[PDB]
Amino acid sequence: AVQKVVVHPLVLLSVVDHFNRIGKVGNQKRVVGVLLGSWQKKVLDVSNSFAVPFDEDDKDDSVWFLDHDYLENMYGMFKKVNARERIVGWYHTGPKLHKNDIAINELMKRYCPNSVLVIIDVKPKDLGLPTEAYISVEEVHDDGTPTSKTFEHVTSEIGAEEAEEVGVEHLLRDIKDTTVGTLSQRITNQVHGLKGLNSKLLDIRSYLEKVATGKLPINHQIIYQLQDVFNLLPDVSLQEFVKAFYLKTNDQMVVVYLASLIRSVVALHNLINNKIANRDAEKKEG
Amino acid sequence: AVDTAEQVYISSLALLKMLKHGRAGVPMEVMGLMLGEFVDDYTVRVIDVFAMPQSGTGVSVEAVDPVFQAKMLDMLKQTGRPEMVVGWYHSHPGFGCWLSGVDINTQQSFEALSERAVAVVVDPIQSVKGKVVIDAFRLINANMMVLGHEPRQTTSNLGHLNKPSIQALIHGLNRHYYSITINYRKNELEQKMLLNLHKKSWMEGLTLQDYVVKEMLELAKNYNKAVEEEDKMTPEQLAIKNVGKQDPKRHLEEHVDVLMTSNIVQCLAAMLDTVVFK
Amino acid sequence: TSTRQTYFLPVIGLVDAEKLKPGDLVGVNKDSYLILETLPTEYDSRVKAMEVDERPTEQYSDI
Ligand SMILES: [Zn+2]
Repeated sequence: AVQKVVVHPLVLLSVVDHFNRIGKVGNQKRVVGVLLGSWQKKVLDVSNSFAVPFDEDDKDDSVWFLDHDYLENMYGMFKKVNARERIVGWYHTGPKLHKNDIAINELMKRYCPNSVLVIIDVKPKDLGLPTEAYISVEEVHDDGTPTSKTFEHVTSEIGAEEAEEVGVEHLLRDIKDTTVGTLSQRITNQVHGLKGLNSKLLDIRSYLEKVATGKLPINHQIIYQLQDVFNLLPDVSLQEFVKAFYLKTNDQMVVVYLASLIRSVVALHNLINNKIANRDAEKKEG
Repeated sequence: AVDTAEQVYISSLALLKMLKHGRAGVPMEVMGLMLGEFVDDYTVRVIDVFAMPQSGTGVSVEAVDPVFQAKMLDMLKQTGRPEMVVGWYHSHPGFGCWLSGVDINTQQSFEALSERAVAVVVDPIQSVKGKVVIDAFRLINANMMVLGHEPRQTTSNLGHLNKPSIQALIHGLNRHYYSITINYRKNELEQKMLLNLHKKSWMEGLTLQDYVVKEMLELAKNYNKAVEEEDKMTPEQLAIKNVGKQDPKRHLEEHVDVLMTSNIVQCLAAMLDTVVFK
Repeated sequence: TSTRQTYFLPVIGLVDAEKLKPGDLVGVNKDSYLILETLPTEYDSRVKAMEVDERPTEQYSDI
């Protein structure tokens, strides 16, 4: 079915520009619309969409309505201009999901066998690659609950297209690209420890909270399982590198050797040729 | 009577369907419609752009369905903003995006409907990322040849847009037409996330993910050694000697600075041992 | 295509493969390259019909 989704900045903006539409008139809830997907393969892609007036009451927390006269005839519009573009699901800006979201997908399953919902974010904050994606399946449960319909997270990734980077990538103009090979990889390293070890502390504090409160989630078992896959090397005191010690510097063996060999001859190219051309102009002029 | 140079405020949402709907018609030319509000004579804004059915038999003035707009405006009422129509646009991917013979026939028809009806063209081909490309024009009336034929006041917004002058046939259409200025009213809220969504997705996906060892340096040493002798024969070729050969010639680049950065790639990637671990 | 170019398109769409063995003369629209109907008959100009003769003014009794 649906494994991963591809969200373009163009269709994501179609949720963002509608945040100006109903944001000025208010009032409650969020921006919600129906998603037009482009499915060429198991990997899902999204090009365009259409935003529909939508509201969700608080009291009355289970009340939701799409406008389906907007959904029907406007489909024949986008279908007439683009035959490949069709509705794969819906979307909204979240930020989180209330329990009522179970009924939005099951209603529109007449349009698509499986409707994928995309939670987006109009204001970028944290922690990383934004928005979100969910898929609607039924896993029931191990405890014996009646059949449980819970949306499972779908990994979301941004993607590009020809001719769409004209105006999009133009307006920024302030970015330095990249530079690959010097700063590009090292800034990630400073962040790879930051973003790597912050979720380490956020989860290890919530995993300690388990014993305290919030149990379940037990989880189970996914938590410790892949944590023990992380445990191929801990790495703890001290590094257990006795076999990887001589191999540590042995990987730095040729990297330092070439860096010593290149800088020697690069100098011979830089130093000699500079002295030659310099004294040819300098002393022959005066 | 009084005519002042117009300034076009385009929304980042209206910029989407210009290139996107134009990409769907590639290679063939499409016909769209511009949506916006007329503030005054010297400024104009396009707040929305929508897609219209592409013509596989060629663009015509009847390609725009009036019941398509009448059903669209009604759907814009239940949508947040029901703004009145303004003008039209069309893609021209196959060439340098100039107004064709059909574009002038649909001018007097659209300029009768709406006052301005700015003619807007767009092309995918001229660039990819860092150029505005697109196009825009506005019909100056040929009946005005009796009157003064050189609008507009506040000139160089035209005059500067009259640069580069874009070859000949394009500005050959400057007879009976005059282009219009396109500036971006700030969407920067969306434009700030446009940079954040683009670069974060391009930074190692987590920034973590991405962060032929000696052999890649054995393949590099062929570029770091076997390339040296073909590079270091040139200073012996600079020795004539002396001097019958035409000079100067500079062979210093680009291999020297490439092997420099080649070590910059290999040194900081080897620092991943010291960086990631401890 | 008789222009000396050769193209690649899915099976028509409309008239199916029931007719016929590989032909010519069929109509197709501009660069869209879709064939609506398989059109007869053969070719060309005076090669198809050399001369059109109704009947002579004389009969076999004239000898
Ligand atoms: Zn045209």
